[PDB]
Amino acid sequence: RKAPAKFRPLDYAERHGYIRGIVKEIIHDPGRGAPLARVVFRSPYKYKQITETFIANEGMYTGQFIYAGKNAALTVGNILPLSSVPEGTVVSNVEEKPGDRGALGRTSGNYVTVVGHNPDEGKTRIKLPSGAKKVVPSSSRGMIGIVAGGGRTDKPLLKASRAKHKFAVKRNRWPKTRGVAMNPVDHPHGG
Amino acid sequence: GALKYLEELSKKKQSDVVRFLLRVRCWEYRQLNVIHRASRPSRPDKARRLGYKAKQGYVIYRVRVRR
Amino acid sequence: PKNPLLEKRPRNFGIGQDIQPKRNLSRMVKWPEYIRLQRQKKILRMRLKVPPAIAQFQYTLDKNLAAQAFKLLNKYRPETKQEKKERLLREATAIKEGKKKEDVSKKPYTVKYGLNHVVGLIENKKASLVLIANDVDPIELVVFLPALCRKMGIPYAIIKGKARLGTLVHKKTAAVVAITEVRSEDKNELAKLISAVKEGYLEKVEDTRKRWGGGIMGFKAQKREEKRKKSLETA
Amino acid sequence: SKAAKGAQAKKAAQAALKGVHSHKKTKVRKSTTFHRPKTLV
Amino acid sequence: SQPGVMYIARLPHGFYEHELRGYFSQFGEITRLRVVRNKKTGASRHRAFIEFADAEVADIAARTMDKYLLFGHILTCKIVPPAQVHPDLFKGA
RNA sequence: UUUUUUUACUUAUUCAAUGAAGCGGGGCUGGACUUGCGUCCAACUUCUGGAGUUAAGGUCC
Repeated sequence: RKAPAKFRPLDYAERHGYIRGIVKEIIHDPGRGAPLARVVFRSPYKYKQITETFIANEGMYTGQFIYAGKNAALTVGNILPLSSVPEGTVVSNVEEKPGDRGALGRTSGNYVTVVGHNPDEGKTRIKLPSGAKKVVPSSSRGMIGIVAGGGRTDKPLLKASRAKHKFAVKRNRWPKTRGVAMNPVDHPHGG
Repeated sequence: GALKYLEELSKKKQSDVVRFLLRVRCWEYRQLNVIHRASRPSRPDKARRLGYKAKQGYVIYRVRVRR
Repeated sequence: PKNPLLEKRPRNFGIGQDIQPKRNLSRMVKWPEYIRLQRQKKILRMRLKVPPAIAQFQYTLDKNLAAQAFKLLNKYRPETKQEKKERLLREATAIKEGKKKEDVSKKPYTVKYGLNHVVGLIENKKASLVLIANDVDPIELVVFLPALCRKMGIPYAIIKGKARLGTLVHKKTAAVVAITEVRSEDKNELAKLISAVKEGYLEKVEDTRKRWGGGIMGFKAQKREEKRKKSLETA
Repeated sequence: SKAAKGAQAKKAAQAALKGVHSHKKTKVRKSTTFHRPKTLV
Repeated sequence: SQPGVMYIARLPHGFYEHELRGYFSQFGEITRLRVVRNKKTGASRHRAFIEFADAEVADIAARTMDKYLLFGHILTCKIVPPAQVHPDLFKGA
C-alpha cells in the first residue's frame, strides 16, 4: 500500500466549476478487493502536477479523462456533488460531510443510490449497501458508477492456504480458535 | 494608594466587572501555554502582599493545573 | 512605430485554464500564535457585553482637547537628572556659604504622577485635574478612579496613551497624572482647561458612561441576521 | 445628493474630532506562510 | 431641502466672516452668514449666524464644533429652530 | 424580578480540512421571472494518454 484512497481536497475548482484529470494507472492494492486508479490533475496554483489515488469504478481505463467538480458531466468516473445528480444515480466513495474525501460505498461491487433531494435545506437522501437510509449534505461528492471488482466473494476460497494468503496481507486474525475449544481460563465459552 | 481599592475589589469575585475580567482572562490563559512567563502580576496588590517587588530579580510565572 | 515582432499573450485565469496569479492572501495568512491571540482578545472583548465601569474607558478626549491639555502640562514636566544635579550643586554652594537651600531654590510646580500618590491627592482633595490613561492593564488599577473623582468633585478626563502620559513624566508609561497647582501666569489657562474638560468631556459622557459596552456582532453574523430579517419581512 | 452631503459632513466631523491620519499601510502577502524574520546574529 | 441656521458665539478675535465661511464650507456649503458687529466701531461682538443650505449638515457641524476650545474660548455652537429664526436675521449678510 | 417550556443566536467548549487559496457582502455582464425593477442564478476549461512554469502587453513617467 502506497497512498490512501481519497478524493481531492474540496477546493475552488471543484466547488464552482470542474477540473480534468487523466487516469494513468489502474493498480492492485493489497488487502483491498477493489482496484485503485492513479489520476493526475493540474494544480491551479503552481506548475507542478498533483497525483491522486481513487477507488476505480468499473469501466475506467488508462488514458481516460475524468472530471471532478460541480459542473462535471454525469459520466462513469466523474466526481460530482450529490446536488448535481438526478435521483436514481448510483455513486461510490460518497462523502458523509463535504470534504471528508469519501466514506461510503467503497468496497468492490458496492455503490450508494441517490434516493431523493430536499433542495430547501440542501439535503440528500441516500441508500447505503446495507439497505440503511441516510441524509447527507447535498455538497458531498461521489464518483459516478459502481466500484470495480464485483463478484469477488462468489468464488469459494476452497483452501486454507488461500484463506491464509487473504488474511496475511489484511492483518485479520487467522486461524480462528473457537471459544468452546478453550480452557475456562481463556474464554467464557471455555470448557 | 490604589492597592486598598484593589484588595476591596478582589474580594467581590461575583460582581459583574470582576466576573467579566475573570472570564476573558480565563480564555486568554487557556489559549496560552500551560506554563508561561507573565510580564507583570495580573493581581498587583496580591503579589505585593505576598512579597513581590518591582525589582530586577523578581519574576512571575503563570501556570494552569488540572483540577 | 512599434516592432511588428512584439506579441500579446493574454492569460485566462478561469477554472481549469492558466495558473492563477499571485494575489494578496493576507486575509488567509496562518499567523503566529501571539498575533492570532492578541487579535482574538480584541475581538472577544468586542463580542461580549462589557460592564459600564470598564466600558466607560472607551470614551476619551478628542484631538483638540487632548492637545490643549498637553500644551498646558508640557510646561510642568518634572526635573531631569541634569537639572536636579545643578540644583543640588547650587544648594551645596549655599550651605557652604551658610545659607538655607530655600534661599537659592524656589517652590516647584510639577505634574503629579504615580498612581498611589495621585489617589492620595484625590482623597485629600488637592488635585485640580486628573488625566487617566485609557489602556491600563490590569484595568482594576484605575477602574475605580472616575467614581473616586466624582465623589470628591474632581474634574477628570480619560485620555489615550499611558505612553503619552509617560512622555510628560519622563517615563515609558504613566497610568494617571494630576495637576494640583500651577504658576500665576498659567492659572487662567488651567481654569479655562478645567471648564473645557467639564463642558466638553464630562457632560458629553454623563449618560454614555452608564451604558453597557460590547455586544457587537461579527461581519458574517451581521449579514446573516440582515438576510434573515429581510426574508422574514418579505414572507 | 443628500447622501453625498451627509458623507462630506461626516468626513469633516471625523477630521475635526480625530485628525487626518485615517489610513494605514498593510503588507501584501502572496503566501499564506509566515516565516520568522532574519535578525542580526 | 430646508436650510439650517446655527448660532455661534464665544468667537475669538480672528474667527471672522472669511474664516467662518472657509471652515464651515468643509462641512457643507453655506447659503448666508453674518457676524454681529458694532456700527460705531466695526468691531465684532463675538457672535455670528450661519445659514447652511442643508439642515442635518448644520446639525452635524454644530454638534462637532460645540464646546470646542479655540484660542482660549470655549465655543458656543447651537442650532436655532426655524420657528425662532428671525425673518430679518441675515439682513446685511 | 423569578420558575418551567421551545426557539433562535454565537462568544466559551467540541469535531474536521487545508501548502490556513479564493469565505462573506457589493460592483460589472448575461439570463429569467417579477413588479413595471426587486429577487435568484450563471459567469471560467469536455472528440484526442501533447504542452502549459522565468507576465506578455497597455498606459503614465
